[PDB]
Amino acid sequence: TVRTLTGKVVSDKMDKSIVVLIERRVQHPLYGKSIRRSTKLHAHDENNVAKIGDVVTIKESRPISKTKAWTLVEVVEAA
Amino acid sequence: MVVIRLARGGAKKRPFYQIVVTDSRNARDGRFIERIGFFNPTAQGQAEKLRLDADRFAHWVSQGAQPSERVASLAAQAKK
Amino acid sequence: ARYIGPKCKLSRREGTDLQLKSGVKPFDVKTKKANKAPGQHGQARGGKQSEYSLQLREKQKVRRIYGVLERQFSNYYKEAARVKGATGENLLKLLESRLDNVVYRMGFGSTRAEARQLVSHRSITLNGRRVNIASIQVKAGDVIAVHEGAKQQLRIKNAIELAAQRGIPAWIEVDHSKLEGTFKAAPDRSDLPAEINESLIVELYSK
Amino acid sequence: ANSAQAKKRARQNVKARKHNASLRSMVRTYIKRTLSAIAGGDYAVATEAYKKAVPVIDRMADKGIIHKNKAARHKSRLNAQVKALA
RNA sequence: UAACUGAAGAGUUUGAUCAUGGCUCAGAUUGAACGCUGGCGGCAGGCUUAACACAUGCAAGUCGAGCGGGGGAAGCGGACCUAGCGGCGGACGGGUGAGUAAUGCUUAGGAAUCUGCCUAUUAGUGGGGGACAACAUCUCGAAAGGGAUGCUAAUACCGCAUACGUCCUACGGGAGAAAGCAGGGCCUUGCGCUAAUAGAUGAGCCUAAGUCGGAUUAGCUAGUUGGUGGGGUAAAGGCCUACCAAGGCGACGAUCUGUAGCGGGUCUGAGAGGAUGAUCCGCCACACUGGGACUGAGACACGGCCCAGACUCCUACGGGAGGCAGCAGUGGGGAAUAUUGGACAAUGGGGGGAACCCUGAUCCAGCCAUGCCGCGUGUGUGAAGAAGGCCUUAUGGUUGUAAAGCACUUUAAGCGAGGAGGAGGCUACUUUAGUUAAUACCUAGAGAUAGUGGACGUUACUCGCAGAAUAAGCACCGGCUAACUCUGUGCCAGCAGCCGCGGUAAUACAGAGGGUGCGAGCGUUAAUCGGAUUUACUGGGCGUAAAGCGUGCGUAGGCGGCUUAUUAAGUCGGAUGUGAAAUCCCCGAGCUUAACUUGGGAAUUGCAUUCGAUACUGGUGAGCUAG
Ligand SMILES: [Mg+2]
Ligand SMILES: [Mg+2]
Ligand SMILES: [Mg+2]
Ligand SMILES: [Mg+2]
Ligand SMILES: [Mg+2]
Ligand SMILES: [Mg+2]
Ligand SMILES: [Mg+2]
Ligand SMILES: [Mg+2]
Ligand SMILES: [Mg+2]
Ligand SMILES: [Mg+2]
Ligand SMILES: [Mg+2]
Ligand SMILES: [Mg+2]
Ligand SMILES: [Mg+2]
Ligand SMILES: [Mg+2]
Ligand SMILES: [Mg+2]
Ligand SMILES: [Mg+2]
Ligand SMILES: [Mg+2]
Ligand SMILES: [Mg+2]
Ligand SMILES: [Mg+2]
Ligand SMILES: [Mg+2]
Ligand SMILES: [Mg+2]
Ligand SMILES: [Mg+2]
Ligand SMILES: [Mg+2]
Ligand SMILES: [Mg+2]
Ligand SMILES: [Mg+2]
Ligand SMILES: [Mg+2]
Ligand SMILES: [Mg+2]
Ligand SMILES: [Mg+2]
Ligand SMILES: [Mg+2]
Ligand SMILES: [Mg+2]
Ligand SMILES: [Mg+2]
Ligand SMILES: [Mg+2]
Ligand SMILES: [Mg+2]
Ligand SMILES: [Mg+2]
Ligand SMILES: [Mg+2]
Repeated sequence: TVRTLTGKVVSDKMDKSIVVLIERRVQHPLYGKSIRRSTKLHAHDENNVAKIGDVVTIKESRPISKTKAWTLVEVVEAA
Repeated sequence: MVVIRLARGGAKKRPFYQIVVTDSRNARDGRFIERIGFFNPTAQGQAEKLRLDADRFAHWVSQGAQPSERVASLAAQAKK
Repeated sequence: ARYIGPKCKLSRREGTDLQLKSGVKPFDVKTKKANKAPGQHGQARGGKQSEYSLQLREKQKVRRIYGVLERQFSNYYKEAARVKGATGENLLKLLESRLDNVVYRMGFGSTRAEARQLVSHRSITLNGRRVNIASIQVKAGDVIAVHEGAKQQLRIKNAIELAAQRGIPAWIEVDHSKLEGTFKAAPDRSDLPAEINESLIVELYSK
Repeated sequence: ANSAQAKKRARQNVKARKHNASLRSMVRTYIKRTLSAIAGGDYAVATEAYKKAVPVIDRMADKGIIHKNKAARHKSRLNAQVKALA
């Protein structure tokens, strides 16, 4: 009962904090083709494990700062 | 306070009441939590005069609700 | 509102009888201008009558047979187009279930514009109660019966003769004895005329 | 105030405000004495400035002048600063 | 069993034709307005413009069973009233849409929170102090309102004691409450008060994705993005602060600018869409303009406080008062929108032990064809085809069974009589549980006799009475488009949605006779969708009608050969929660019918969670050679 998202690390330049980019394929309302949509989430690191180019699973939590409400769960495929 | 009262919607001079469980601060015909029956004081012919679901009435009374003096008389008029 | 004016003037425009002015020596020989349209250039020459005049003409004929104004008739059509039968004969069913029409077939009253004078005037007892609305739908089993308070006025004794000699349909179980009706179910589209064409009315109300 | 009870309520508001300000001031005063003993660095003077503040703070959180969740916080954060003296 | 049923075209470019392409028309709808006309009832609706300024009344009180003082009637005691202290209410209910383009709203989910009254369960309520109003004397002021000085109760205030559980803890210990009143016989119930838990309810906070234009707006940010210590909050958090680091957002439109309350829904359409957000329900925001905090369980408070602005008002010039976007009402603006009404009888709300008091919420009534629905303004006969009018071949034709005359009827309006329902209850008088010394008191329940309680209200409805008596208009008649003639006028006067009529036979102007359509209404103007496949997803085009950039090359992007293994994101299936009520639709029940109200369903095919299926598209690995 804790929803998670999987996405590509795109920045790590900050202490104890990554920025994941999540991508989503969504069908268009009137013309119904398909679209690529993306959202960047500021998530919370603790030991600074994740690096730019990595793909990680994050989960929701209480706020940690102004614009940070997701916590890292694992590095699913380190690369 | 949660209460159980009558909400009045019918027509002019011929009213029809819903029996409704609600916070007592809301408007008489406004927001409510649950409806548990109805009351028709005129009720000609083949039309019902009262219908009160009583298991939900007991549930809410035991949760702390306060029936009005008309709904407390109609809950004794029913089951009879 | 009703129509209160020349009765047979509307019979010459439509070319049929329209069943007004009921009388023992009508035979539609009470105008002698019959089959000639009204007014100055009545039947001056031929008429184009192109595909909207024929629809409107037959709709007017139906309306004038029963005495229904346009708003109520439009409502009838809208209700008939909603039932899950076929819009055509639902309309004639709805029009033959009125009160004044049912009470006109039963013999009380000669013309429908006097069956209405009887119903409206509180002289009919449907299911034991004096109703005075002329368009009440009469359902299967309604007992139509004259009010005991006026079974003497001599407007009825001739109406009950003219009723005889004439039809006695297969859906009203009348008896001109104690004046009690017992309406059956409604009729179907084989007990009323077949000149009345209603495939044009459905297309008139759908332009 | 266009009513009798409206200005009676205004009148009581003023007494209540005067009476509450004294007690809030009283709580802040003792928190200040404990804090200015924690600056000194004397573990003993500090544990004696803390034992004279806790009852005032709890008495005033019982009357409703502060919230009890706020007195609990003041107690905890002021005990965790004299335990770290010695 | 039903809850589905669905789609029309016409006129106008030419001497004629086919195409293209605009313009116009026939439909539905409205919080409408105007013009001509106007009998009734039932249901609704009624400032869309100036969030413009507001005279007058009313819209929030209640408790003497918390507490002193008083007062007047009545027979020195009973009853009764209330200025002041104190409790609770005043944060609901009612209005309005200025601001707000996302700190809002909708859909689906979360933590880190508080919560008066109410229900349940636990431990209590011990003993003392010092004040202040009222009051009694001074006292400044025209008034409003203060000023001095003494005197006082309390469920007002503050110590002390004791705490099942509650708070902090370094697990050793430490800290912290409260108040009485009433009815019957110190003992009994009630009503309260304290501490705690957890339920109800109600509020605060977080996340993701949706929510109107503009690039003739491309860079924006410096508590800005992150971290550590401290402060702060009911509670997570740059919410605040000092340091350290430097970041964060932006062509998937940031920043800037314009407009705008949002949804359930409403109108239209075969659908897909398109317009819209009055009346009813939910949420947000605001209260003369801007800035604050107080009290409280809750407010940054419409009829509360402070201080800034404007603005109005009184004045004795000393000094003060105020906020209709609450209901009525006034002025003003406008094309345009109602009474300075009744009752708390019913449903709710506040206070009270109750009696009962308050309630412009509400229930009702007045005004208005504003809409929807229903009824009436009579019914039969009646050929001397009367007269009159209009046309005319002068004889006829039409108005026309139409009218008279004769025979009837009396719905609704009117005048008299009867008369439900909306009131369940309460007070007395008996009797049985109930806890208790107790058959007192006090909570409950059974019974017939009475008493009392409706604003609407001359109620609905019923039954009588007199007499056709009291009751028909508006648009049109060249085509489109149902329906034609005469006279007057002579490109004049005029008409007109489009084509177009009018210059001496005008079916097109004006009147008249006849006709057509609707009918207590009928026409015009305005606005939305349709027709319009005329922005085309469903569902169009680009040689010559409007339309292929002068030509390459290339960035983001879109799309991409064949075989195989795997994955399971798109895709497909099932299950579970959700999708408020009302509304739409379908059965069927009350209104004499109908509008209308209402029972049950169906629908809300969207969202999320979870379990599966792998053909196709994507990802990954491994191969191939037709590009
Ligand atoms: Mg925040
Ligand atoms: Mg008071
Ligand atoms: Mg008093
Ligand atoms: Mg607004
Ligand atoms: Mg106290
Ligand atoms: Mg103590
Ligand atoms: Mg005490
Ligand atoms: Mg931090
Ligand atoms: Mg901190
Ligand atoms: Mg910090
Ligand atoms: Mg932009
Ligand atoms: Mg606006
Ligand atoms: Mg279409
Ligand atoms: Mg309070
Ligand atoms: Mg406070
Ligand atoms: Mg207020
Ligand atoms: Mg006001
Ligand atoms: Mg007003
Ligand atoms: Mg004006
Ligand atoms: Mg009341
Ligand atoms: Mg009458
Ligand atoms: Mg009654
Ligand atoms: Mg024609
Ligand atoms: Mg002429
Ligand atoms: Mg003319
Ligand atoms: Mg009508
Ligand atoms: Mg279209
Ligand atoms: Mg084209
Ligand atoms: Mg060209
Ligand atoms: Mg070229
Ligand atoms: Mg490429
Ligand atoms: Mg690709
Ligand atoms: Mg999948
Ligand atoms: Mg619903
Ligand atoms: Mg390969």
